[PDB]
Amino acid sequence: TLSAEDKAAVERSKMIDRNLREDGEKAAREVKLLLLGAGESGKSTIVKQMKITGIVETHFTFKDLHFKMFDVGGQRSERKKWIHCFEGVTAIIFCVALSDYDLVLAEDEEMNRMHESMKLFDSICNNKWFTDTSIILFLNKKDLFEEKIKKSPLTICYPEYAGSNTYEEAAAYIQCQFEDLNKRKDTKEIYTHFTCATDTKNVQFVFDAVTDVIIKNNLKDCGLF
Amino acid sequence: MITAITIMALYSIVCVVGLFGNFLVMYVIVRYTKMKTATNIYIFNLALADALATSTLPFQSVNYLMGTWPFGTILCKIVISIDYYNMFTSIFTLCTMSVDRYIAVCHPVKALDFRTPRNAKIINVCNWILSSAIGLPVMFMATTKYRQGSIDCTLTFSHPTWYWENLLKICVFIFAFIMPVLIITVCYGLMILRLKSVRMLSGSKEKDRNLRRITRMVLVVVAVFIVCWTPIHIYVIIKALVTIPETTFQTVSWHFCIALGYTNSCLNPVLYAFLDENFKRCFREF
Amino acid sequence: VQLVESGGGLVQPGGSRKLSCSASGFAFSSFGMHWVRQAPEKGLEWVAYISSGSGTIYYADTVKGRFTISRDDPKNTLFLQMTSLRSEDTAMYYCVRSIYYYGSSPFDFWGQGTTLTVSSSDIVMTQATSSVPVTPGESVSISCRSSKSLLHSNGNTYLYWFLQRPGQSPQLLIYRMSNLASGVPDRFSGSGSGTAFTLTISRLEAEDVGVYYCMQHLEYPLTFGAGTKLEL
Amino acid sequence: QLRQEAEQLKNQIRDARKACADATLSQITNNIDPVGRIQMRTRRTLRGHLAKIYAMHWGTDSRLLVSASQDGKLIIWDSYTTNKVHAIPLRSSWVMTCAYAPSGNYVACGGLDNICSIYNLKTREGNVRVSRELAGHTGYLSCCRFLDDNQIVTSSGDTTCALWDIETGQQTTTFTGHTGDVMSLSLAPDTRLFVSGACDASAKLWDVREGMCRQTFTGHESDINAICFFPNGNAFATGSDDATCRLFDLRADQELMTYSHDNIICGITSVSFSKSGRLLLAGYDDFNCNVWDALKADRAGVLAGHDNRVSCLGVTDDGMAVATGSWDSFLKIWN
Amino acid sequence: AQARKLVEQLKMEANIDRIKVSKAAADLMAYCEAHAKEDPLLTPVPASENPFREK
Ligand SMILES: CC(C)CCC[C@@H](C)[C@H]1CC[C@H]2[C@@H]3CC=C4C[C@@H](O)CC[C@]4(C)[C@H]3CC[C@]12C
Ligand SMILES: CC(C)CCC[C@@H](C)[C@H]1CC[C@H]2[C@@H]3CC=C4C[C@@H](O)CC[C@]4(C)[C@H]3CC[C@]12C
Ligand SMILES: C=CCN1CC[C@]23c4c5ccc(O)c4O[C@H]2C(=O)CC[C@@]3(O)[C@H]1C5
Repeated sequence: TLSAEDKAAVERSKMIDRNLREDGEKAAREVKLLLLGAGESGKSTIVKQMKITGIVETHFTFKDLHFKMFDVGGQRSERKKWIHCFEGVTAIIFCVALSDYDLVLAEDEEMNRMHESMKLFDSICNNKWFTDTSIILFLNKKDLFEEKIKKSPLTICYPEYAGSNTYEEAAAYIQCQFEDLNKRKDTKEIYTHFTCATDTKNVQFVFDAVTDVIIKNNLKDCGLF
Repeated sequence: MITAITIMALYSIVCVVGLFGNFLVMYVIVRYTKMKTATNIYIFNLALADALATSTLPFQSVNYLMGTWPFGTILCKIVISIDYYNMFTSIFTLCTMSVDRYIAVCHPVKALDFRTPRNAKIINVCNWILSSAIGLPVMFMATTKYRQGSIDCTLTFSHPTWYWENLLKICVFIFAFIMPVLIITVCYGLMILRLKSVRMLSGSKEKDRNLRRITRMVLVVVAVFIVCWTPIHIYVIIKALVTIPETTFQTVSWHFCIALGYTNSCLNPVLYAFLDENFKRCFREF
Repeated sequence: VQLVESGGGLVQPGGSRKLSCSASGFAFSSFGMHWVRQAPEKGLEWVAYISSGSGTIYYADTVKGRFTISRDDPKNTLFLQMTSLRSEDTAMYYCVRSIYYYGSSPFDFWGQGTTLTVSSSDIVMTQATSSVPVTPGESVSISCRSSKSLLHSNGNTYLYWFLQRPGQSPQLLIYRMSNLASGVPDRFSGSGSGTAFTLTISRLEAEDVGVYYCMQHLEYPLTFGAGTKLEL
Repeated sequence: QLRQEAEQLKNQIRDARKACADATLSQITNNIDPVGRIQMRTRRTLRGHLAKIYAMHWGTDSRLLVSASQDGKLIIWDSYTTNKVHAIPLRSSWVMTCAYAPSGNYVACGGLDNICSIYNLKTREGNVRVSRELAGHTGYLSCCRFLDDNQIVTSSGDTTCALWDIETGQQTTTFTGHTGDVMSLSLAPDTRLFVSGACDASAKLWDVREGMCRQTFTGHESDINAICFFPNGNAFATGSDDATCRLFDLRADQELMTYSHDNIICGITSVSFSKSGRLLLAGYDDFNCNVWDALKADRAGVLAGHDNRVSCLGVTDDGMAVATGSWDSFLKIWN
Repeated sequence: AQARKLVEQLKMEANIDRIKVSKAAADLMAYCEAHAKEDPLLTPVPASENPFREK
């Protein structure tokens, strides 16, 4: 009931099916990491450490695992109408500066960059499209933060910090004040790392967090979870 | 007296919940969910193995009821072949599900490009082929004997009768019981170690609870498999080693052990499928 | 697009010869390929066909099992290995580009050709006429008959018109009974119905001189007409 | 000062519209015969996508369509035989729009890369290759439609539409005036008009030749995600996120009908009309499309069978088929 | 500075004639009544000439 041309059309569609299945099977092994945070938050440092308008793409490999980074710093539009394109993300790399607690934001000269990053983290954790996906929180500019807390206390950000002005407990307090905003802790794990000049530990943290997410996904697949 | 009626009712109730229990898995694996995943394919294969293993229960129950085999030589040949072969397929699919879960948890990078539906398909295909490679010599070896005026068709051997008996019994004991016990315990133990190490299942009360539930289901799987395939195997081994006197307690203990194995084939779906989160989600979605 | 063949010359009868159409200038792996013969004085007859990806291979019944057709997709090369060459193997071969999807235009590019001279239930297509004396400027109808209705149930009538100018390779004019190929002027137009094939050429010029071939593609093997030679 | 002038001008426009409107569509077509229950079945399922589909566009031949998804593939579908004519590997995986040229010669795609790529389907070399990378937008390309074989009108995430010129690679007209991210545009049959709904809950008509905003339509609540002209080009329906599709009017400039139910609360991603215009289909977010009697504001059918959110919905030119893509990698054709 | 441009856009939008919404809805209804027989979805065509068939 088919002509020779229809048979060759069907065979061509079958060959295209085979090629598309191969491409999709290759792409399903990729790890999709969504980059969020301000551009002056060490994003250049983390992309150069991971390698060594629109979306810049970063494909890097680390111990037999393929990664993709979708930086959206150039997408200065309403995030509500395009954030649903990132459902299948292994993790969300969320870079937040530490030395922005006392630096006033340029917009309206009244709001602080640390609290704007806190509101960004609120919008990223509490939106519907990111509920069971982990967030690799990064804290940036540790030595600049050390110098700035030597110069001026953390009470100029907010005086709710009851602790003394030392880096370990001050950074612990800012990490806890950033992490306790998470409304759900049974389903989502936030992996906090203080970025370092060493190029191995920064990508090793991402590798470990992504591997933990892959373990959780394989448990969900096998039905044990 | 009515002691043997207890055995006949025992084979019947096991076939009631073994045939219907595994067929409930088949209806929920196509009409509610699909077989798009490796674990769903493995669950369906295990259900097929269990149903085909429990299909012979009326035949051997009426065999014990009227004391002889009235059906037919090729019919009991395929009955003996099917209930050895499906035991082999069921145990091997439990072993390959254990290796699948271990690869999923302990080696996630390799599990990404190994745990695929096509690979699961070819794994269970070669599993059924390998089990057929030992289920077919039983068909080519079984025959019908007439002893003491009655009919019974346990399989007979070649001229080295004792050597072939010992070789077959040692193979079907050692391989298909020691190897799957060892594999399932080492794989589930390493999986429990890695899930102790993981961050999502430790640190909080709910994470500890999730780890507790997973450890509980793994332990009950291993314990149910061992407590069901230990007594009949040890009984067959000691019967081959030494002669046992024939009595009512001996007969009902043999039938109790075989019914225990068939209860394992009955309770494999309720232990592997109904404790899966996919089947749980399909139940809660309706 | 450029398809150039090699491996010709005189051959001893009963010998062997390797043909190779080194395709270039286009995506070779997505195009099905053919070989189409031509007697030194008569018309065309189809030889063999290999699909894209080597899925389906069809042969002419006169050389089924005598010729082997193969492709080398990384090298963009076609092949036709020939064994036990007979007396009716003295002819010349064309490697034909073709493609098959919806709205495609198969049999639309043809190689320059190579010559191989030896030493000493099919739908038959018959061109009713053989030659027409026509001056440049009037409409000409080329009539080709069919032994079976080429109108398939989908609605396509698989008839393929060719124009072989003297000294060069044939090229497509009408594919599937109504549609003009790329580069063909609008003055060419094929129309008609089942087993009745007329190619009307309004405003004939000096470029229409050549032999016109009707081909079927409804089934296999592919059969050409005798050919109508047009001269001024 | 001048803000009060603009406010009183808008009040004058609203008063003029209320003075012009005297009888709603529901009151004037209450006596028409309803379509009743309408049952459509999935004649074809176009499997083959391995990621979430976003946009599809039909063809003028009414047999070929095209669809884009997140696997970096754009497939032309022979919808009669369920075949794959072509499959384009995109350079940018994130695409929310695809367009089919009315000549059937070119196809288009675009998305978060802010670029309206053009591909040539009828290349002499056989393979489908790039012809023009239409750069010049900074926001995400949400819609693109071929004006003709040489022009294309696009809506983007930088609150500006753009009529392009494919033979030079640069725009000829930029349609500015939205106070919000424009999400979808539809082309009129006469090709000299196009409307575009935006995230400021307003759909603004434009003239293609000059770029003046002829009308604005501020009837919705949340933000427009779907838009489609009537077949005669004198109306257009707008699906937005408040679970309401609103019919509009090019001449009267009021909102004609409202297509909302209390059982449905999520918004509309795509809308299309039938050939008669009496059957407006709206692809909702509740995992199924809806069929609306466009003259009675009733519901006549549900195009179920999708396990995820319906993202695109196209009715073919001869009215035969309705191909509905969704997020479950399938397109289902209804007849 | 954009206030003047917004005011000019509002006034050039305001300067147009609007037809009655009753007449416009009647025209839409008349189009729907005229193109009724050309709609495969509204009136289900028989499966003989329907290009989408089971096989
Ligand atoms: C019944 C006995 C005696 C004969 C042996 C039957 C074997 C060959 C049959 C029985 C169960 C079958 C499998 C059942 C389920 C699936 C999943 C499906 O998506 C692919 C085929 C596959 C993997 C089948 C392959 C063939 C199979 C293994
Ligand atoms: C190993 C643990 C877990 C369970 C032990 C199960 C097996 C080994 C037990 C269960 C019931 C037992 C039988 C109980 C009663 C009799 C009758 C007696 O006159 C001879 C021994 C004989 C026939 C026993 C043999 C061993 C037996 C089959
Ligand atoms: C529960 C039924 C499974 N059967 C498998 C084969 C056999 C069997 C079992 C256990 C151990 C064996 O060595 C063995 O061989 C057979 C035998 O000797 C009689 C009992 C069995 O039919 C039974 C369980």
